[PDB]
Amino acid sequence: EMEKEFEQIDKSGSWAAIYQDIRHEASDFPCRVAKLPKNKNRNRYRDVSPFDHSRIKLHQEDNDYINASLIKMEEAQRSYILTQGPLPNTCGHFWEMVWEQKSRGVVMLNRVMEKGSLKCAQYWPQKEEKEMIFEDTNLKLTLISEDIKSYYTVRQLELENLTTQETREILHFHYTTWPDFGVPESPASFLNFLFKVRESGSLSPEHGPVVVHCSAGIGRSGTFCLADTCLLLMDKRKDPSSVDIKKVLLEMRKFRMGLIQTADQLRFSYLAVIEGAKFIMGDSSVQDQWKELSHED
Ligand SMILES: O=C1C=C(c2cccc(O)c2)S(=O)(=O)N1
Ligand SMILES: [Mg+2]
Repeated sequence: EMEKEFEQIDKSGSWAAIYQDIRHEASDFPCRVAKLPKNKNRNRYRDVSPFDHSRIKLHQEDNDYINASLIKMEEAQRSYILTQGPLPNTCGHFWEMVWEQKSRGVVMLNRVMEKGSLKCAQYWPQKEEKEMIFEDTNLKLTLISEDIKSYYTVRQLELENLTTQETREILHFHYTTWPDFGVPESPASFLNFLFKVRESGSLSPEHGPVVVHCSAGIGRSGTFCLADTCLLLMDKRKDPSSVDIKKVLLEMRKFRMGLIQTADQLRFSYLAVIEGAKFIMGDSSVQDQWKELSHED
Protein backbone atom coordinates (compact mmCIF):
# COMPACT_ATOMS: atom_id res chain seq x y z
CA GLU A 1 0.00 0.00 0.00
CA MET A 2 1.37 3.40 -1.08
CA GLU A 3 1.01 5.50 2.08
CA LYS A 4 2.74 2.91 4.28
CA GLU A 5 5.27 2.39 1.51
CA PHE A 6 5.70 6.17 1.31
CA GLU A 7 6.60 6.29 5.02
CA GLN A 8 8.97 3.30 4.71
CA ILE A 9 10.81 4.97 1.83
CA ASP A 10 10.94 8.38 3.50
CA LYS A 11 12.19 6.88 6.78
CA SER A 12 14.94 4.86 5.12
CA GLY A 13 15.65 7.81 2.84
CA SER A 14 15.69 5.55 -0.20
CA TRP A 15 13.78 7.37 -2.96
CA ALA A 16 16.97 7.48 -5.05
CA ALA A 17 17.31 3.68 -4.89
CA ILE A 18 13.60 3.02 -5.48
CA TYR A 19 13.68 5.38 -8.47
CA GLN A 20 16.86 3.85 -9.90
CA ASP A 21 15.33 0.39 -9.64
CA ILE A 22 12.47 1.55 -11.87
CA ARG A 23 14.98 2.78 -14.45
CA HIS A 24 16.76 -0.60 -14.33
CA GLU A 25 13.50 -2.49 -14.90
CA ALA A 26 12.11 -0.08 -17.53
CA SER A 27 11.26 -1.43 -21.00
CA ASP A 28 13.67 -0.92 -23.89
CA PHE A 29 12.17 -0.95 -27.37
CA PRO A 30 13.61 0.29 -30.64
CA CYS A 31 13.23 3.90 -31.81
CA ARG A 32 14.49 3.35 -35.36
CA VAL A 33 12.27 5.87 -37.18
CA ALA A 34 13.15 8.59 -34.62
CA LYS A 35 16.84 7.95 -35.34
CA LEU A 36 16.53 8.13 -39.15
CA PRO A 37 18.71 10.92 -40.67
CA LYS A 38 15.76 12.71 -42.24
CA ASN A 39 14.15 13.13 -38.78
CA LYS A 40 17.11 14.63 -36.97
CA ASN A 41 15.55 18.12 -37.02
CA ARG A 42 12.19 16.81 -35.74
CA ASN A 43 13.71 15.83 -32.35
CA ARG A 44 14.41 18.37 -29.63
CA TYR A 45 16.64 16.07 -27.57
CA ARG A 46 19.03 13.37 -28.84
CA ASP A 47 18.30 11.02 -25.94
CA VAL A 48 14.49 11.31 -25.92
CA SER A 49 12.67 9.43 -28.64
CA PRO A 50 9.34 7.70 -29.07
CA PHE A 51 9.48 3.90 -29.40
CA ASP A 52 8.43 2.75 -32.85
CA HIS A 53 5.59 0.53 -31.57
CA SER A 54 3.72 3.34 -29.83
CA ARG A 55 4.71 6.43 -31.84
CA ILE A 56 2.04 8.66 -33.30
CA LYS A 57 2.10 8.63 -37.08
CA LEU A 58 1.11 11.77 -38.96
CA HIS A 59 -1.38 11.04 -41.76
CA GLN A 60 0.86 12.34 -44.55
CA GLU A 61 2.73 10.30 -47.17
CA ASP A 62 5.60 12.79 -47.04
CA ASN A 63 7.22 12.05 -43.65
CA ASP A 64 4.90 10.70 -40.92
CA TYR A 65 7.28 11.31 -38.03
CA ILE A 66 6.68 13.36 -34.88
CA ASN A 67 8.29 12.88 -31.47
CA ALA A 68 5.07 11.76 -29.75
CA SER A 69 3.95 8.51 -28.12
CA LEU A 70 0.50 7.07 -27.37
CA ILE A 71 0.35 5.84 -23.73
CA LYS A 72 -2.62 3.47 -23.75
CA MET A 73 -3.64 2.41 -20.25
CA GLU A 74 -5.76 -0.71 -20.71
CA GLU A 75 -6.87 -1.36 -17.13
CA ALA A 76 -7.48 2.34 -16.35
CA GLN A 77 -9.12 2.79 -19.75
CA ARG A 78 -7.51 6.15 -20.50
CA SER A 79 -5.08 7.18 -23.24
CA TYR A 80 -2.65 10.09 -23.41
CA ILE A 81 -0.38 11.33 -26.15
CA LEU A 82 2.96 12.50 -24.67
CA THR A 83 5.07 14.67 -26.91
CA GLN A 84 8.02 17.08 -26.75
CA GLY A 85 7.52 20.84 -26.84
CA PRO A 86 7.10 21.66 -30.57
CA LEU A 87 10.13 22.99 -32.44
CA PRO A 88 9.95 25.94 -34.87
CA ASN A 89 9.67 23.45 -37.77
CA THR A 90 7.23 21.03 -36.08
CA CYS A 91 4.37 23.32 -34.94
CA GLY A 92 2.33 22.42 -38.02
CA HIS A 93 3.01 18.68 -37.35
CA PHE A 94 1.95 19.14 -33.70
CA TRP A 95 -1.40 20.64 -34.70
CA GLU A 96 -1.81 18.10 -37.52
CA MET A 97 -1.48 15.45 -34.81
CA VAL A 98 -4.04 17.16 -32.58
CA TRP A 99 -6.48 17.22 -35.51
CA GLU A 100 -5.95 13.64 -36.76
CA GLN A 101 -6.10 12.20 -33.25
CA LYS A 102 -9.29 14.14 -32.42
CA SER A 103 -7.81 15.53 -29.23
CA ARG A 104 -9.92 18.06 -27.28
CA GLY A 105 -7.22 19.21 -24.87
CA VAL A 106 -3.51 20.07 -24.80
CA VAL A 107 -1.76 20.13 -21.42
CA MET A 108 1.45 22.19 -21.35
CA LEU A 109 3.55 21.80 -18.22
CA ASN A 110 6.48 24.06 -19.08
CA ARG A 111 7.18 27.66 -20.05
CA VAL A 112 8.48 28.71 -23.44
CA MET A 113 11.61 29.88 -21.69
CA GLU A 114 13.06 28.16 -18.65
CA LYS A 115 16.48 28.58 -17.07
CA GLY A 116 17.41 31.19 -19.70
CA SER A 117 16.84 29.07 -22.82
CA LEU A 118 14.05 28.17 -25.26
CA LYS A 119 12.29 24.97 -24.18
CA CYS A 120 9.42 25.14 -26.66
CA ALA A 121 8.31 27.13 -29.70
CA GLN A 122 5.41 29.64 -29.34
CA TYR A 123 3.04 27.22 -31.05
CA TRP A 124 -0.25 28.96 -30.20
CA PRO A 125 -1.40 32.57 -30.79
CA GLN A 126 -0.97 35.02 -27.89
CA LYS A 127 -3.48 37.58 -29.27
CA GLU A 128 -7.02 37.07 -30.63
CA GLU A 129 -6.38 39.30 -33.67
CA LYS A 130 -3.08 37.56 -34.55
CA GLU A 131 -4.14 34.09 -35.65
CA MET A 132 -1.62 31.52 -36.88
CA ILE A 133 -1.54 29.65 -40.19
CA PHE A 134 0.60 26.50 -40.52
CA GLU A 135 1.04 26.30 -44.29
CA ASP A 136 2.80 22.93 -44.38
CA THR A 137 -0.21 21.16 -42.79
CA ASN A 138 -2.89 23.59 -44.00
CA LEU A 139 -4.25 24.35 -40.53
CA LYS A 140 -5.47 27.62 -38.95
CA LEU A 141 -5.32 28.38 -35.22
CA THR A 142 -7.10 31.23 -33.43
CA LEU A 143 -7.04 32.28 -29.79
CA ILE A 144 -10.70 32.67 -28.72
CA SER A 145 -10.18 33.59 -25.07
CA GLU A 146 -8.01 32.96 -22.05
CA ASP A 147 -8.46 32.77 -18.29
CA ILE A 148 -5.25 33.62 -16.47
CA LYS A 149 -4.91 32.34 -12.91
CA SER A 150 -1.88 32.78 -10.69
CA TYR A 151 0.06 29.66 -11.71
CA TYR A 152 -1.88 28.34 -14.76
CA THR A 153 -3.82 29.72 -17.70
CA VAL A 154 -6.66 28.09 -19.66
CA ARG A 155 -7.15 29.10 -23.27
CA GLN A 156 -9.88 28.33 -25.72
CA LEU A 157 -8.51 27.88 -29.23
CA GLU A 158 -10.24 27.26 -32.54
CA LEU A 159 -8.43 24.85 -34.83
CA GLU A 160 -9.51 24.78 -38.47
CA ASN A 161 -8.67 22.23 -41.12
CA LEU A 162 -8.34 24.67 -44.04
CA THR A 163 -8.86 21.84 -46.53
CA THR A 164 -12.39 21.04 -45.37
CA GLN A 165 -13.11 24.27 -43.45
CA GLU A 166 -14.09 22.07 -40.51
CA THR A 167 -13.32 23.70 -37.14
CA ARG A 168 -12.84 22.45 -33.62
CA GLU A 169 -12.48 23.93 -30.18
CA ILE A 170 -9.22 23.00 -28.44
CA LEU A 171 -8.73 23.72 -24.74
CA HIS A 172 -5.14 24.62 -23.72
CA PHE A 173 -4.20 24.11 -20.07
CA HIS A 174 -0.94 25.79 -19.29
CA TYR A 175 0.72 25.05 -15.92
CA THR A 176 3.18 27.94 -15.63
CA THR A 177 4.93 27.26 -12.32
CA TRP A 178 6.46 23.78 -12.74
CA PRO A 179 10.27 23.91 -12.99
CA ASP A 180 12.13 21.59 -15.38
CA PHE A 181 13.41 18.56 -13.43
CA GLY A 182 11.39 20.01 -10.55
CA VAL A 183 8.08 19.44 -8.78
CA PRO A 184 4.88 21.47 -8.40
CA GLU A 185 4.54 23.94 -5.51
CA SER A 186 2.32 21.53 -3.56
CA PRO A 187 0.17 18.50 -4.13
CA ALA A 188 -2.75 20.97 -3.84
CA SER A 189 -1.78 23.21 -6.77
CA PHE A 190 -1.04 20.21 -8.95
CA LEU A 191 -4.31 18.46 -8.06
CA ASN A 192 -6.38 21.62 -8.51
CA PHE A 193 -4.92 21.86 -12.06
CA LEU A 194 -5.38 18.14 -12.90
CA PHE A 195 -9.03 18.34 -11.79
CA LYS A 196 -9.47 21.51 -13.89
CA VAL A 197 -8.35 19.47 -16.92
CA ARG A 198 -10.63 16.56 -15.94
CA GLU A 199 -13.69 18.79 -15.49
CA SER A 200 -13.26 20.20 -19.00
CA GLY A 201 -14.02 16.85 -20.67
CA SER A 202 -10.56 16.81 -22.32
CA LEU A 203 -9.66 13.44 -20.72
CA SER A 204 -12.99 11.78 -21.57
CA PRO A 205 -13.35 8.73 -23.88
CA GLU A 206 -15.68 10.56 -26.28
CA HIS A 207 -12.62 12.56 -27.41
CA GLY A 208 -9.25 11.45 -28.80
CA PRO A 209 -6.30 11.28 -26.30
CA VAL A 210 -5.35 14.52 -24.54
CA VAL A 211 -1.96 15.78 -25.71
CA VAL A 212 0.45 16.29 -22.80
CA HIS A 213 3.86 17.92 -23.17
CA CYS A 214 6.64 19.65 -21.30
CA SER A 215 10.05 20.21 -22.98
CA ALA A 216 11.08 16.54 -23.43
CA GLY A 217 7.56 15.16 -22.81
CA ILE A 218 8.67 12.66 -20.17
CA GLY A 219 9.38 14.26 -16.78
CA ARG A 220 6.54 16.60 -15.83
CA SER A 221 4.30 14.96 -18.43
CA GLY A 222 5.02 11.54 -16.88
CA THR A 223 4.24 12.88 -13.40
CA PHE A 224 0.90 14.34 -14.64
CA CYS A 225 -0.21 11.12 -16.36
CA LEU A 226 0.95 8.77 -13.59
CA ALA A 227 -1.06 10.72 -10.98
CA ASP A 228 -4.16 10.80 -13.18
CA THR A 229 -4.08 7.09 -14.04
CA CYS A 230 -3.48 6.03 -10.42
CA LEU A 231 -6.44 8.13 -9.22
CA LEU A 232 -8.69 6.75 -11.97
CA LEU A 233 -7.65 3.18 -11.07
CA MET A 234 -8.59 3.52 -7.40
CA ASP A 235 -11.80 5.23 -8.55
CA LYS A 236 -12.72 2.13 -10.61
CA ARG A 237 -13.04 -0.06 -7.53
CA LYS A 238 -12.81 2.49 -4.73
CA ASP A 239 -9.76 0.57 -3.51
CA PRO A 240 -6.77 2.86 -3.01
CA SER A 241 -4.81 -0.10 -1.59
CA SER A 242 -5.01 -2.06 -4.85
CA VAL A 243 -3.07 0.61 -6.76
CA ASP A 244 0.66 -0.05 -7.09
CA ILE A 245 2.20 3.27 -8.27
CA LYS A 246 5.56 1.79 -9.29
CA LYS A 247 3.75 -0.92 -11.27
CA VAL A 248 1.62 1.68 -13.06
CA LEU A 249 4.69 3.78 -13.92
CA LEU A 250 6.47 0.71 -15.30
CA GLU A 251 3.40 -0.03 -17.47
CA MET A 252 3.45 3.55 -18.82
CA ARG A 253 7.18 3.26 -19.59
CA LYS A 254 6.36 0.47 -22.06
CA PHE A 255 4.91 3.28 -24.24
CA ARG A 256 7.49 6.06 -23.79
CA MET A 257 10.94 6.10 -22.22
CA GLY A 258 11.98 8.09 -19.17
CA LEU A 259 8.57 8.92 -17.71
CA ILE A 260 9.33 10.69 -14.42
CA GLN A 261 12.84 12.15 -14.50
CA THR A 262 13.93 12.41 -10.87
CA ALA A 263 13.43 10.57 -7.58
CA ASP A 264 11.69 13.66 -6.19
CA GLN A 265 9.19 13.67 -9.07
CA LEU A 266 8.39 10.06 -8.14
CA ARG A 267 8.06 11.02 -4.46
CA PHE A 268 5.84 13.96 -5.48
CA SER A 269 3.74 11.53 -7.58
CA TYR A 270 3.03 9.49 -4.45
CA LEU A 271 2.06 12.65 -2.52
CA ALA A 272 -0.36 13.75 -5.24
CA VAL A 273 -2.06 10.37 -5.47
CA ILE A 274 -2.34 9.91 -1.67
CA GLU A 275 -3.77 13.41 -1.24
CA GLY A 276 -6.02 12.97 -4.32
CA ALA A 277 -7.34 9.72 -2.84
CA LYS A 278 -9.35 11.73 -0.28
CA PHE A 279 -11.52 13.07 -3.09
CA ILE A 280 -11.89 9.66 -4.75
CA MET A 281 -12.98 8.09 -1.46
CA GLY A 282 -15.88 10.47 -0.81
CA ASP A 283 -14.50 13.69 0.66
CA SER A 284 -15.81 16.06 -2.01
CA SER A 285 -15.02 19.20 0.02
CA VAL A 286 -11.27 18.56 -0.38
CA GLN A 287 -11.47 19.95 -3.95
CA ASP A 288 -12.43 23.39 -2.58
CA GLN A 289 -9.56 23.09 -0.10
CA TRP A 290 -7.07 22.49 -2.92
CA LYS A 291 -8.38 25.48 -4.84
CA GLU A 292 -7.92 27.59 -1.69
CA LEU A 293 -4.38 26.36 -0.94
CA SER A 294 -3.33 26.66 -4.59
CA HIS A 295 -3.99 30.42 -4.39
CA GLU A 296 -5.10 30.52 -8.03
CA ASP A 297 -6.73 33.93 -7.64
O1 LIG B 1 11.10 17.44 -15.39
C1 LIG B 1 11.29 17.33 -16.60
C2 LIG B 1 12.63 17.08 -17.13
C3 LIG B 1 12.50 17.00 -18.56
C4 LIG B 1 13.62 16.74 -19.46
C5 LIG B 1 14.13 17.81 -20.33
C6 LIG B 1 15.25 17.54 -21.24
C7 LIG B 1 15.88 16.21 -21.27
C8 LIG B 1 15.38 15.14 -20.39
O2 LIG B 1 15.95 13.93 -20.42
C9 LIG B 1 14.25 15.40 -19.48
S1 LIG B 1 10.82 17.22 -19.15
O3 LIG B 1 10.67 18.62 -20.18
O4 LIG B 1 10.38 15.77 -19.88
N1 LIG B 1 10.22 17.43 -17.53
MG1 LIG C 1 -5.90 42.36 -27.03
